Amino acid sequence: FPPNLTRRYFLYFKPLSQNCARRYRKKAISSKPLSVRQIKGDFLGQLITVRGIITRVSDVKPAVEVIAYTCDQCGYEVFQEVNTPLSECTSEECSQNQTKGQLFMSTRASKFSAFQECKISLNIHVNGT
Amino acid sequence: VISIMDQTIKDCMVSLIVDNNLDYDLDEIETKFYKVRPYNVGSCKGMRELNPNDIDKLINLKGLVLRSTPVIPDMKVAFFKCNVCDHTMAVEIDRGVIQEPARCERIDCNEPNSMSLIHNRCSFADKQVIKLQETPDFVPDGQTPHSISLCVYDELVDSCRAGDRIEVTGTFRSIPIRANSRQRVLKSLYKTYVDVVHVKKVHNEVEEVRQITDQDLAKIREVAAREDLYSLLARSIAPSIYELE
Repeated sequence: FPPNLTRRYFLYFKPLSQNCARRYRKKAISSKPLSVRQIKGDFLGQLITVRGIITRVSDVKPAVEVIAYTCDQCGYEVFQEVNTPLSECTSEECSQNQTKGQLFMSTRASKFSAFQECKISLNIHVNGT
Repeated sequence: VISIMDQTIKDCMVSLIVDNNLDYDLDEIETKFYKVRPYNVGSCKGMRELNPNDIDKLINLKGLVLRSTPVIPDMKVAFFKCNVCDHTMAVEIDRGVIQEPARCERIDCNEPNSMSLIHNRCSFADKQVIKLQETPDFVPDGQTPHSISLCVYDELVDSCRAGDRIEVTGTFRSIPIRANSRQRVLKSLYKTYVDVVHVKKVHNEVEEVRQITDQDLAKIREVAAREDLYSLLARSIAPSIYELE
């Protein structure tokens, strides 16, 4: 079983406040509300703060994470994480019997998470609660 | 659960024939596949409260019909025919998979890659797409009402026109989308669609309704018995505007 299938909680990271950032004198950029034009090439993968106006709010679309394929012959659930659907079964029962069963995607066995697109322009993807 | 109700309703039909002892054809009744159409549930969640954990769940929807699309044929039983010995076959489609035969079933033929698929001799099914709009009574102030796709099958097609208030209480399924029309890749987003099971307007007809409460009907008749009904309803319709009786 994949670890993402059992994780039912959405971990978040709250930035530091203006009171705790004054005593810490070691790169206090994550606590300052930066703009969109100030985002250079060195801020990739960093926890920054973007201040603006949210425009074009999309709907709540369920996004899958782990797709489980239920076979018809052996009946095994092949989990695949999403960061191409699997058609051939990778179980040992379908390889020893020389009978490659068709993998059927089970919607009930797949975990789906929330996904919403927002524009501040800069695209903002909201996931979770 | 619906698949179980379709089988329990078949055994109950046979028990009613033996208990009545009628001279009817038992083979014509057992071969008919009966379907159950549940509706009017308690989970009346809107289009905005569609949580991702409600995959394949019957949720009642109370919206309005926007447009109407023509009937699209859906293949159910494929038809194959050989090109040498002319051997007609009938292979059913299971879970949207058309298992084509590799070799011919005839002993005199037995030629690989010799079966031709004839789409004109296949049993198609009715499929209609109905665009449902959200009810403005439930949409909060400052937001735009969205839409959703509905799938109508069986003989329930051609029953919902534009500008009609219906009640769709069907399952909430989802189908994946492809990133390219020539490749077999799939995107991360899944197209959500509600499979229509029963159509209750707000074919067949409603036999009765069970709105409001019978306890409120006693209070309704209490005000109707009073002689000051024309003056009490005139003041409650606008208590912020003086005069204008």
